Amino acid sequence: MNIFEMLRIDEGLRLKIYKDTEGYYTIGIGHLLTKSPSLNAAKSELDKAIGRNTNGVITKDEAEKLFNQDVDAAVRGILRNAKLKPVYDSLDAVRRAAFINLVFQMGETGVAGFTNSLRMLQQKRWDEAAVNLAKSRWYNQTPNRAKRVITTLRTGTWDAYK
Ligand SMILES: [Cl-]
Ligand SMILES: [Cl-]
Repeated sequence: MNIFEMLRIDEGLRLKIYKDTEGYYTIGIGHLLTKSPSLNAAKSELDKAIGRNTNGVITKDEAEKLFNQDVDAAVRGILRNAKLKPVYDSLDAVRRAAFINLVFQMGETGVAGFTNSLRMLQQKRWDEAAVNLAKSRWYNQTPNRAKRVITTLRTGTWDAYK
C-alpha cells in the first residue's frame, strides 16, 4: 500500500463527469472540476485540464495523469505551507500518506485550520488526535472514508485499507 492505491480506493475512478458527495462536478480519481452548478462550466474546465475537446468523457490514461498531478500538488502544497510542513516532517511514512489524503480531499487551507488536531499529531498523541478529528463536518459528511484515514493516523498501519 501506497498513497496512490490508498486514494484510488477512497475516491474510485470515473471516466464520465459526475457529481461528488457535496454535489460538485468531478471526474477521474477525485479531480474536482468546478464548484459551479453548470455542467458546461464543468465541460469547459475539463477540456482545459485535458487539452482536448472531451465532451465530458476521458480515458483511463487521462484520469491517471490528472491524478498524478493532483497528488504531486498535494504533496508540494503541504511542504509549502507553514502550518502543514512541520506536522508532515514529524510523521512516519504511513501517517504521512494519511496527511496527504486529508489534504487531497480537503485543501491545504482546510487542513491547516484543524489547529488542535495538528498540534496533537505533532506531539504523537494518536488516540487524542483521532478523537478530535472526528468532531468535524468532514467526518460527519463522509464517515467511512474519514474512519479509514483516522485509523491510519491513530495506528500507523494500513489496516483499514487489507
Ligand atoms: Cl489541472
Ligand atoms: Cl465515505
